Amino acid sequence: HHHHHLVPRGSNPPPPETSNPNKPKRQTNQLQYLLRVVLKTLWKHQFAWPFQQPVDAVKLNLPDYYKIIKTPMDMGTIKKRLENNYYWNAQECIQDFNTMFTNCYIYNKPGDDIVLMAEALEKLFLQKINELPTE
Ligand SMILES: COc1ccc(Br)cc1S(=O)(=O)Nc1cc2c(cc1O)NC(=O)C(C)(C)O2
Repeated sequence: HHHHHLVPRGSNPPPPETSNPNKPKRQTNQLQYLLRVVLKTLWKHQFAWPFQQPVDAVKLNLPDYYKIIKTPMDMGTIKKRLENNYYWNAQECIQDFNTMFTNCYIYNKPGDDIVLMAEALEKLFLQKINELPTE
């Protein structure tokens, strides 16, 4: 038999939403800080690049990635959500960052370059979180 299962192919899943008209949203001091300070400082960091977009498992030849990671998250998505005022409070945005970092620690092994990157970005994240406005 001449069906060799070379098709259909893999794909990336649809990315997380960055808009949702029926989701409750607010602008708050803490969320403005999360954009202007937290996100924009991490974004410009030389370790940000693996985290600036939804994981392209096809390009990166990581065919197990979405088998293991069922709650993907990335800073491109977070940036767009903040630009679009998607969040109700700071907790929802912080949880997105925590998901991103946790995914990295699940998927990879301690000492991998990508884990060293996430650790540095997380350290910076936590330092900036400690100066969140308390008004
Ligand atoms: C061999 O690919 C590497 C090696 C080191 C680094 Br740093 C980055 C790459 S890659 O970007 O070409 N592939 C790659 C990217 C990864 C990961 C593993 C990779 O091989 N692990 C991850 O958690 C995500 C998806 C965020 O980033």
